[PDB]
Amino acid sequence: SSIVCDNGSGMVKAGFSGDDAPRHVFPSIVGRPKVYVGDEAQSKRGVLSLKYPIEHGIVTNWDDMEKIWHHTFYNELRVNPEQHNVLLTEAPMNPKQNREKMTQIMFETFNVPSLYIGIQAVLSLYSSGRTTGIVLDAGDGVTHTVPIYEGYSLPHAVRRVDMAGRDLTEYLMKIMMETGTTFTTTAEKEIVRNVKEQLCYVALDFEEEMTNSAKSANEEAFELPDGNVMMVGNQRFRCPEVLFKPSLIGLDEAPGFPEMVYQSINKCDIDVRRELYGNIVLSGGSTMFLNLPERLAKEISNLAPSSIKPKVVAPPERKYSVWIGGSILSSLTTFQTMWVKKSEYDESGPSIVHNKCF
Amino acid sequence: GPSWQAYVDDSLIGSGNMHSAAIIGAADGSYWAYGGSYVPQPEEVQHIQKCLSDFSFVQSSGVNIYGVKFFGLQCGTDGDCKYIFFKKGAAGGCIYTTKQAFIVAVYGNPGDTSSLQQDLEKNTAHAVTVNPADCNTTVKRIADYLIKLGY
Ligand SMILES: Nc1ncnc2c1ncn2[C@@H]1O[C@H](COP(=O)(O)OP(=O)(O)OP(=O)(O)O)[C@@H](O)[C@H]1O
Ligand SMILES: [Ca+2]
Repeated sequence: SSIVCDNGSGMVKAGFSGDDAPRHVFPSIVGRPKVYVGDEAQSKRGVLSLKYPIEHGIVTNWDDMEKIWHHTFYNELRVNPEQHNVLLTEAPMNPKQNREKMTQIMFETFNVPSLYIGIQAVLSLYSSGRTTGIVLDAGDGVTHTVPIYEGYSLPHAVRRVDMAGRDLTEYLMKIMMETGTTFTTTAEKEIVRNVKEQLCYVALDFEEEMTNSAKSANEEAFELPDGNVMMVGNQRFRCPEVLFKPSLIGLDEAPGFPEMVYQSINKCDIDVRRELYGNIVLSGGSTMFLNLPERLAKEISNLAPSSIKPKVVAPPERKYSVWIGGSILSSLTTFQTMWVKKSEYDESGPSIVHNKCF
Repeated sequence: GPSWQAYVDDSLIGSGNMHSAAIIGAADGSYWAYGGSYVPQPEEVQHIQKCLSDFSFVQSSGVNIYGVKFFGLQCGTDGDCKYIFFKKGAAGGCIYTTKQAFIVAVYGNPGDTSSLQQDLEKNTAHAVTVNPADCNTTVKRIADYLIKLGY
């Protein structure tokens, strides 16, 4: 009966506590007649202007966000909010005001019985079966490295990089344009996204991959809806390489996944350092490229001290880890007393989540 | 009169959100009142005072209480309140400053794993454990009350 809603920059994952997978996954957009939300706004980009209520993991416009929540409770889950506890997710370092606004919207507009807001990376860590470790969460609009001890993040050591899957799809369009074919229309961009999600992979050895792709003319065949075949070359492994070398898109101030994990760990108390290295948990859609966990493991092992053997945790269900951990956290007996009741909201106000949700 | 020890006995420890508490002079490090076993020693008090003057000391070394090392989780300022949150296994606590003093509170058992981690391993019906948020809130409400009084 408990609701778990993970609101991302690109996709919303909604379901019930206890389930092993989110029952409803739909784009986090709002379409306005030049009002519609979700898959239907996606399918109707001819009479509609599209807006993203969440940018880089942070809610930007709250009217469309309330529309997303309305479509989630009534049009997707097909449920009444007053009859169900809702566990919501937030990005690390979420501004205090934003938490207050989502709390007030949940407790007043939806008159929810109880509510809890948890950090997404922390939920992923719960999904991995531990409460201490470092989570690398890479989705569509933002990437975070979050060290966590006993279920509590270390905010001073968190790193945020505003680059993820959308930037990767744009870079794939750019580096596929060099074959003479442009990808500017809606359907062409859909093809590029499909190629990124289906054909792209992380090179275990980038230079060896370049050599083997140049000397053997290795090209994969992507079948188009009309039956024509598109040949994709080295771009397949040049697009996700951006995650390891952000300077490929001029993002020199972004260190890349291995150095991101390294610097986040090195900002922590060394007494926990080893435990952080032994539990590097990957989550999010942009961590699903083939060979990404193994490559990250090799690089972080090359960076770590000699007496430390890092371990990367990356289950095949990374993309929904945040949701799964949520559905796990709302299922634990300890968490039953951690819900913020409506009485506490009527007493202390929307600021109560600053004390109860940390 | 409302003694300092009564605050430790009834308002802090007596709330059930902590088993040890201490009100300590901010500058002189004197023991205004203390209760329980997890009360910082004088050398541990000086470390906490240095931690309140430089939060990077908490991030790199945490705080020591009763000979036990606690990891620092989060620091900052809640208005007139400087706060430090720490944790060690199933235990932890908070430090909240007032005008001329600070309060140190400790809950739980540091030699034990957290109840959430145990539930993650095997979710079993058990007794209610201390919510770390409730410990923070109780000390924050107290500390805010002394600041209103001027202490
Ligand atoms: N198998 C895959 N391989 C590579 N990328 C993928 C794969 N599946 C999804 N993606 C990409 O991952 C992104 C979606 O991931 P996710 O659902 O974790 O993001 P989000 O929660 O919407 O965003 P954020 O965490 O940035 O706020 C999209 O850019 C999508 O194209
Ligand atoms: Ca996300």
